[PDB]
Amino acid sequence: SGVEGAAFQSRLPHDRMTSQEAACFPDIISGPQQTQKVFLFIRNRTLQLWLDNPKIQLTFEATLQQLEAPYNSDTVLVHRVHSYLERHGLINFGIYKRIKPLPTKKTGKVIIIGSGVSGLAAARQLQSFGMDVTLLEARDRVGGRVATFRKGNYVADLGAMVVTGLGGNPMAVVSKQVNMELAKIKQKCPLYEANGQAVPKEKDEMVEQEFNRLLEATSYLSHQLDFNVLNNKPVSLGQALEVVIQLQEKHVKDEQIEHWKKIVKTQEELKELLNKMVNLKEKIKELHQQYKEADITAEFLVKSKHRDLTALCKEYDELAETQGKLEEKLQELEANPPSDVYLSSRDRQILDWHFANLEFANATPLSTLSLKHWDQDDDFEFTGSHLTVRNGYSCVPVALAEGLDIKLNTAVRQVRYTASGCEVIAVNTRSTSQTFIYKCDAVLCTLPLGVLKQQPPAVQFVPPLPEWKTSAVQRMGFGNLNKVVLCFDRVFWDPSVNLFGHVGSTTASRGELFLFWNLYKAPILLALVAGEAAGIMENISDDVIVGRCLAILKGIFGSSAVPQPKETVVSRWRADPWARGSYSYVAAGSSGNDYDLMAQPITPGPPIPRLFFAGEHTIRNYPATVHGALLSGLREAGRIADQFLGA
Ligand SMILES: [C]C1=C([C])[C]=C2C(=[C]1)N([C][C]([O])[C]([O])[C]([O])[C]OP([O])(=O)OP([O])(=O)O[C][C]1O[C](N3[C]=NC4=C3N=[C]N=C4[N])[C]([O])[C]1[O])C1=NC(=O)[N]C(=O)C1=N2[C]([C][C]=O)C1=C(O[C]C2=[C]C(F)=N[C]=[C]2)C(F)=[C]C(F)=[C]1
Repeated sequence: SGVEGAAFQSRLPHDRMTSQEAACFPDIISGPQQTQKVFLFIRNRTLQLWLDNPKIQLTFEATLQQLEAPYNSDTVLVHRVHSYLERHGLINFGIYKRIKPLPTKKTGKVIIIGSGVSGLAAARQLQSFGMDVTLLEARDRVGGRVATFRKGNYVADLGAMVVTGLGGNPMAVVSKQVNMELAKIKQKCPLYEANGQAVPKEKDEMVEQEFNRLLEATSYLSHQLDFNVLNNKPVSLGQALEVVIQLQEKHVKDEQIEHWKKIVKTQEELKELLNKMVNLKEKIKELHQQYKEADITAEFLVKSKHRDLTALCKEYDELAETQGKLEEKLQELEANPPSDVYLSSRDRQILDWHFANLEFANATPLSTLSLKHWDQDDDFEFTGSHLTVRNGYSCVPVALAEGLDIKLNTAVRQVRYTASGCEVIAVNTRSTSQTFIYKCDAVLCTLPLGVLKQQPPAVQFVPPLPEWKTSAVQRMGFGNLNKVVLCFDRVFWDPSVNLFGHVGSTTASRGELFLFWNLYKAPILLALVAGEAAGIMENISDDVIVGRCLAILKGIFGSSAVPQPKETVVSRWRADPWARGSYSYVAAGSSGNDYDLMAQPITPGPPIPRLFFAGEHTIRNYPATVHGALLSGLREAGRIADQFLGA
């Protein structure tokens, strides 16, 4: 349906109130059921009005005007609902034409550290709410881990790059607002072995299905058998994977042993049977000789010796009957061995390609992921096909930057917060002698987890953060992932495929240049560096790693088909001091609960909160994504406005 779709698109149950709404509307949950049903229709229709046209502000007045009778009659309730939705960023979020110009007199000073999607999203909210917002950003550009390279006619994303499904995705709104050109990804992804030979279809399918089987087995191990702690240590996904492969190898070795035992036993029966047939041939040779040597007892001696000869001959024909039914069992046993090994060497390399794919998705070696919780956010996937941004994902944060007070090249070094307000201290990255002091009522920290983990610290907190926050920082994973961008003057790959895989020769390096990505109709190739390779490869110069790319591609398509690239780019997210990695992951011994701890604001001791946190690492249900960063910015804007302007 139409207004039900709007609730789904807002990640809300269309037919019941959330706990959050129950808190804000206690008179509804405790009141008659009929009024609760009225509430839900107001909410859904208001969201639809916004979502049908997110390019302009949806005001209370326009909501009231577009509600049909009787709903346009309960003005107070309509306003309450509109107000709630607006405060939580469910309407009037992103970038839109304001009908009511911004209030000229402000209320509260908020410093936002970082101009990534989370910082920008919060800034636009807080500015809409009438506050004085200033973003301090260390880079010379906005977007943070959204980073688009442009040179000549080439455009390519170095950070985030995919919109996952649009159904339920707040980025769907931003797409309409900003005019992102989205393009569906074709799912076919051919694999090539390290010699450049294509992986045959059967091997591709066999290994992939086994990969799915192994992984489902780890999840059974974890969530049915409660095999989550071992020798006082939390189990990692990599560990469980090694265990389930070891058991398959054991099983293969068993069926091989059973089969060899059947072989040996049949050989032993043949040896025995032949020895017995031998002695019966000798016995018949003796009777056949005493049969030609032949009175009345003699005329009866021949009858008896023929009865004896042909009875031994019946014994012998029956034993050669068993001889045949046995060496017929032997022949098909030698012709039907069970698998010699679990995984051929080539099979293993291909399986390591799928593991690399998973290390790409989580940005970290599998041996670091929590077995129990690494995919705790699975249940929140959006519906619809994934897409890429043909005009470059930076268009989103660049559009969000319009009109904001943003100080670039301004690196926060220290954050002071007391019960009387806050001070943020920063240096000019082009002249680190120049120092700045920003007084404010509240600080929103969107510093990446990688920056928070940095030892010695990049940013100093005064007073230091509480143990519950720092130890959550300590526990959480922050992974890495890098790209080689290859710009050519001609397209030599299969234009109808967006993806193809290079199977690494060894397990340790399975993530090196394992995936080649294709951007729609454009002579660009992205090669991914995942897993253990991602951090190590940062120590390789651009020219050498490009050379390794070209060697792979020449192996796949032919040495003369691959020209020299016109432009190249290489991400080094770990070494980037403003990222110190790519995005969080649930490390073994962490859990979704640590993301909630990350989101919790700090209050100086006996009082009201001063220091707030947003960023992809603060949102339990959508971590490590652009939309999660966005949603987290909206969440904190709501929390801060609730604090400083009232619920
Ligand atoms: C890095 C990365 C990469 C490479 C990739 C990716 C990613 C990443 N992602 C994630 C995102 O991006 C995130 O989440 C966000 O971004 C976050 O945001 P925030 O939170 O806000 O943060 P930032 O941005 O960083 O911001 C912050 C700020 O701050 C600043 N600073 C620092 N320090 C300082 C400062 N200031 C001052 N002071 C001081 N001291 C900085 O600078 C900044 O600004 C993502 N996501 C999404 O959604 N998408 C995508 O795409 C992504 N990605 C990826 C990975 C994985 O896999 C993904 C994917 O894939 C896809 C692809 C890509 C490529 F490239 N190629 C191919 C393919 C998927 F599929 C999915 C997902 F989800 C993800």
